[PDB]
Amino acid sequence: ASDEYTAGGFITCWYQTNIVVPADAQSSCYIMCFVSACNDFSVRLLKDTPFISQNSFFQ
Amino acid sequence: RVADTVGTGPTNSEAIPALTAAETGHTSQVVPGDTMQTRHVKNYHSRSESTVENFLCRSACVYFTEYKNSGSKRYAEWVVTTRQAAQLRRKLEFFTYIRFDLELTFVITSTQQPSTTQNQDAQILTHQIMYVPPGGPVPDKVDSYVWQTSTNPSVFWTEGNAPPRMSIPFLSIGNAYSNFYDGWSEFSRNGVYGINTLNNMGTLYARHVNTGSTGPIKSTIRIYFKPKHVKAWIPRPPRLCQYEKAKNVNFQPSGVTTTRQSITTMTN
Amino acid sequence: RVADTVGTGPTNSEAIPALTAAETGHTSQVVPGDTMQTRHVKNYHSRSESTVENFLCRSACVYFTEYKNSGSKRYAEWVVTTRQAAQLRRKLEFFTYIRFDLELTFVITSTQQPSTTQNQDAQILTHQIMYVPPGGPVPDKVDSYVWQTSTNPSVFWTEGNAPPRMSIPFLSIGNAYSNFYDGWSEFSRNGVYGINTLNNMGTLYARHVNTGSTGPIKSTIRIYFKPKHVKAWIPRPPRLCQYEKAKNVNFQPSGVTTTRQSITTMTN
Amino acid sequence: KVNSMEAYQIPVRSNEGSGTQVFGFPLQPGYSSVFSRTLLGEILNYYTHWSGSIKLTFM
Amino acid sequence: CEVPTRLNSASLKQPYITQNYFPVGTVVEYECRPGYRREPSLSPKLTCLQNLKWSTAVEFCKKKSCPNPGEIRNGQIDVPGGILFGATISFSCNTGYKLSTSSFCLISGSSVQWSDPLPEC
Amino acid sequence: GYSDRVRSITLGNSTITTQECANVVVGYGVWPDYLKDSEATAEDQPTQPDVATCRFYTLDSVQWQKTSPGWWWKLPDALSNLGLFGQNMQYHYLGRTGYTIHVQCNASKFHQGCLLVVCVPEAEMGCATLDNTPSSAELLGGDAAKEFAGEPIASGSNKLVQRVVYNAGMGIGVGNLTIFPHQWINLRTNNSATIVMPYTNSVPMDNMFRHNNITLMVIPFVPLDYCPGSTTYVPITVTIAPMCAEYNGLRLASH
Amino acid sequence: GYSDRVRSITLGNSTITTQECANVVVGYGVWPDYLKDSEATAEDQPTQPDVATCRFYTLDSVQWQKTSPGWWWKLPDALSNLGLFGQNMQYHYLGRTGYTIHVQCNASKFHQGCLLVVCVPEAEMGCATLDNTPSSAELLGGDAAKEFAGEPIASGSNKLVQRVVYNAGMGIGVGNLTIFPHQWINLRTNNSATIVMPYTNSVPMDNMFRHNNITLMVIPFVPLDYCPGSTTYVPITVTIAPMCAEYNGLRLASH
Amino acid sequence: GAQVSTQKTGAHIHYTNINYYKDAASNSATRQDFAQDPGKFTEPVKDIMIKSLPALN
Amino acid sequence: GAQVSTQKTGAHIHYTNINYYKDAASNSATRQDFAQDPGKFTEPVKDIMIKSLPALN
Ligand SMILES: CCCCCCCCCCCCCCCC(=O)O
Ligand SMILES: CCCCCCCCCCCCCCCC(=O)O
Repeated sequence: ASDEYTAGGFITCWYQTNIVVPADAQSSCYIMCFVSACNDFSVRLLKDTPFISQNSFFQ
Repeated sequence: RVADTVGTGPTNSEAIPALTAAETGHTSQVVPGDTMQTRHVKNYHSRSESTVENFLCRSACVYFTEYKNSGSKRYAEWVVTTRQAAQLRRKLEFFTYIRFDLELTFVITSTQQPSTTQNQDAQILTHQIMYVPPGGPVPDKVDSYVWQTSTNPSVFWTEGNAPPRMSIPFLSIGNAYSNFYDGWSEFSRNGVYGINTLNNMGTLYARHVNTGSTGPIKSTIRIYFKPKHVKAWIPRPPRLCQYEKAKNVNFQPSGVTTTRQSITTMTN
Repeated sequence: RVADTVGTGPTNSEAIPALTAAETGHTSQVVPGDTMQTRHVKNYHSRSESTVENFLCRSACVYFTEYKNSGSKRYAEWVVTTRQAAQLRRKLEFFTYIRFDLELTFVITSTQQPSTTQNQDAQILTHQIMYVPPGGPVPDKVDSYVWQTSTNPSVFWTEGNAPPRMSIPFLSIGNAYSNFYDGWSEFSRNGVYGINTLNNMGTLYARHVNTGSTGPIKSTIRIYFKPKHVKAWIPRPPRLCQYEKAKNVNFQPSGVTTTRQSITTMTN
Repeated sequence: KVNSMEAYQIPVRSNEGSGTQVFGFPLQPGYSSVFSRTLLGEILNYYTHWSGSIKLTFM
Repeated sequence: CEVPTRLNSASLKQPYITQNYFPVGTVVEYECRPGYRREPSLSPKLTCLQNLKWSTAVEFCKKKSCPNPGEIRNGQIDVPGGILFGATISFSCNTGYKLSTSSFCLISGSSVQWSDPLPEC
Repeated sequence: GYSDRVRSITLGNSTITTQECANVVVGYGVWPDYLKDSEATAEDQPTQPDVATCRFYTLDSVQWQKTSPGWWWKLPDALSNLGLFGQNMQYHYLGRTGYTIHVQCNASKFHQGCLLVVCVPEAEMGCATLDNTPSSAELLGGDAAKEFAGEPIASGSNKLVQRVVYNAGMGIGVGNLTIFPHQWINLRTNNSATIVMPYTNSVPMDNMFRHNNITLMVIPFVPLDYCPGSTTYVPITVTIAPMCAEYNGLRLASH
Repeated sequence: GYSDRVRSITLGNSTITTQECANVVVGYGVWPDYLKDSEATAEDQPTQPDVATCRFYTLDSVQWQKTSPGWWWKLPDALSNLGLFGQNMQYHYLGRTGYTIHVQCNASKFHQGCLLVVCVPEAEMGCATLDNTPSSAELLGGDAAKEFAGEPIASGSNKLVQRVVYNAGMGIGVGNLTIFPHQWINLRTNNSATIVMPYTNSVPMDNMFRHNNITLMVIPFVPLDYCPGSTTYVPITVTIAPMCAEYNGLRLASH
Repeated sequence: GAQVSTQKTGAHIHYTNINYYKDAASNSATRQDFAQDPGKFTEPVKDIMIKSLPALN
Repeated sequence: GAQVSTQKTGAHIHYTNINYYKDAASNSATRQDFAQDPGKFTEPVKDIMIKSLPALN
């Protein structure tokens, strides 16, 4: 959860140089990002997801 | 035990651990010591609470219904299904096929209803919970002959005691439970479509064995399911949308996530 | 076992055991046999009740709250904190950092409230106590869906039975608990200041699972904390002043001790 | 953009400047809206403590 | 079906408010109450299902954020509860200066603004 | 010497060659095989054609446009009317096979885009109306491809399938699908993607006409783009080869 | 297998990757190291931060135009105000370090050009007026790059540096500079050039604020050229990492 | 016929278990099976991929 | 797998203990750890100080 004591940091990306595109080639591109846990990853206290919800028993 | 970090130093080689192609779909097995200098620290952390068992091995209410000692509704019935609630359903839906034993627990609570009958001195109520396997004689009335429970299993509980609990083995004609089904009841691709076709767990009934008092009383039974000896296969993504029905996966379309100000915003 | 005394005799030497300098801060390790003649007596006394465990290993009420079966307040909540009471707080504050397992015990008692409803014949009340870890879905109402307690831990108790008790491990992201903190929530030295910043133990809820009777009833739950497996570091002086708040150490100034007649008075 | 696939594309194009920013977000897998619904985030939201390294792959 | 479920964030759209008969398969739409801002991912619609029960409902709106408080000269601002709709900031002064004392984020027109302006100290 | 960007696959009387390929994904690390004697339940002897059934079948092609949401295919249904495979699964009551999927796209060095190619086991889908269930025609497209929809399908008294691309018709997250054996076609890196899938099910054999085990989903995550002057028609082709296929319960043909 | 066109460099908490690189030039065949006990002169113990000081610092970028003469950088001056390196050399009286220089340029297969990237030790420069000497501001540019001039600087009563590109401000020959460890960036062959320089001086340590040991000179020998339609803004970036840095004589900060 | 096994304790003391029923579905839960093999989901490829080498060469 | 230990009796007769749960946080309290070392609080000085000798000489 959001706690200012356990702050994480900031992740940013910047243009190092400039995109170099030849004539007759689109100059607007897209990047994609994937995230994965490392070998040292670990979690430690079962709880209930905030997202799941219900107003009354289904069917 | 989780893997400890390894100490490394500077490097000017031709080894390119960071550069890779995700077109293959192979997740890169890089560690922090590959793209920076690291210290060697022993890691004593443990993935003991992340095992499938510890994850699904908790009691969760899957239904509750109310029956009275007078009037019309004298007994209660429930068609066994784990899709009635949202929390346990969403925890179970992480996997395509699951095999698990079940620890059932029942909580029964009574309440006096508003009336006008004078001189009310009740006695202790006893409850009977009868399970009928599919194909059995379902009770048609509260004083039905079927309540004999010769072959059928039954549990009798007197109010004021500890809640009843029993253990049920892996019941299935298949080799594992199916959380999802992509087929039809008939071979002609018509009729019931979905996990409803596979479902066939029978019906559960409940009644007051005695009236107890001359005044009205309403009882409510709560069903709790704790999975144990869990084995699971083929994981799948968690339900982004909210559930709507118990017999089907029908949903209302929703966005992937929640919107922020711009692509350079550190706050929600 | 405590150290036995040693028999000594007269002395006319140059050894000066009594004379010392307390400027160093070294506590003098002199025994009575150094400044007088003593007999040799074996000492069988034992410091077994002075150990950290035996000191803090006792049940102590840290909070109690009241909820009803009708009206507005249908359920009760409490943000976990050991600073609510004075006795256990002052016993714990002897040390800067403490690491300990917790044995929680709950006492629940009901009471009939004055009304005018005739023909009151109640049934046995059952109570549910649900613990929500921080970040969980807190109940917004008494018939909330969150009460399913799938992942969340819960305890169900029927009145007339033995009080519920469970054991909680050392929960902390650090390596020890902190009774005192000298810092701010933000790195800019602004915002919350004190032990409140470190606190993050979640919230505890409680409700009646059934109305029970047509008349009003108020229940009160009491929380008891017994520390076990205690390990402590850096001792500090006991609280001379009286406590005022739970989130901070703010106090009203008080004298060091109580005043007598003169400096040569043998009485209080 | 969350109601389409455009939520997954990072738009980098050639410009007459250098050193500008592409994106930035905090390291809060459980709380940040960016990582909340990822597999890692959906698994974290069932727990209370997390500890380990994070891998980000940019294609 | 009965009356649609009440939600703190949004309010039933006109004219559904003045309607008491809802057949099965009837859709109702909501709208964000002041200040509350609409959430683009969630859609504010509910359908009466066959069981005469409305579809699952979640907060379709979120509290609006008041502007940044600023920086009072020779003064310290205390923000215990964020800067969302309904929060309260506290204005204090340093040792050696004399100073309103508090400001409240309230709906003023079509957006939310602070009440008392920054004092002088 | 060798490179690793060239790969040939030979099955039956068919061969597939590739000059720009990524690796080959192998299911869940399991290679398809036959059924063992200690895990079977049906008692009559199975038939194993092994040549005609185990060959590359090439379905139709689909045009990839600047605004295409994506396509999906049910493999037991896709090959139902094609070759001996269709005749075998038609007469027989029970069937068991593993599917190898090869999806190929061709472009230049001036074209850009990205496809996700994923095999979903048990892809149960939903309906536009919350009450009611989807029709067989909407869920199953044979000899053709079904297309997702960019915008939500309207709810009325209908049996149409919810085709939203962001919910993949299952209400889940399209990004999280990677949990299933998948691959990418990045037009700057690889022309084709190959996935080998074993037989996944909860029972040893199953009727191949009423249950569809796996579903192939080709979804463009980055739209196709090019500058005027270059080719505007870019098709996508899918070749499916059944592997280790065995059948049981010979009965009158089912239409 | 391997190629030799890919190279990664890791220093401190920073990493540099390259897909099209030539070899790595190593100074005069000497790798930077620390000072030995048999060659030191100062007697107090040195400080060796070794992590924060030894990391990649990225200066600003410069646009390469069809008519750019070239740029030069004084390394002790360039990193003077950047990071702990600047704070260390500020408080201390003596310093000793080796500099690794990475210069990167990005383009297409339709762009042409050629840069010489050279490290000159003791690049003493001249003044437009024969009498008088150049001003510190003209010789040293911090947080920025100094540019050469295509045509000769006018002589008057001024302290301006002679910036003629053909004389490199030293009056010598630009072609003969290759005697210094250098590299080329040919836009048809390599994106970046990397040079590793040890500590060269006539004394063991030296004050890093009044003497600049080496100077980096990036000079386009063949002008940038392209046809209309392709990208017109092509920047050049320089990353410098100090190596084996030690300091002596802690004293009050010098501004 | 009892089983003695180690408990879950912190890093940096045995327990006893007897089965009373005869169905093997009535035993306690198996909470101490710490075995992993993420090579089926991560790295499901056919040809091995060494980390330091280029992926496509 | 039981533990037999001595009890707390007066100066001048064994007890038996079995653990039933598998968490090591559910055991009883450790009441019999009689170990002391007051040299950290009393006498924390660097140079040793003999009792009979003068402190500052
Ligand atoms: C004396 C009372 C006995 C009650 C017995 C109830 C048995 C219920 C069995 C339920 C098994 C789990 C069903 C899972 C369904 C599924 O996921 O396909
Ligand atoms: C079924 C009910 C479960 C209730 C669980 C309650 C857990 C409370 C944990 C409290 C731990 C001790 C807190 C110490 C705080 C401190 O000193 O920093």
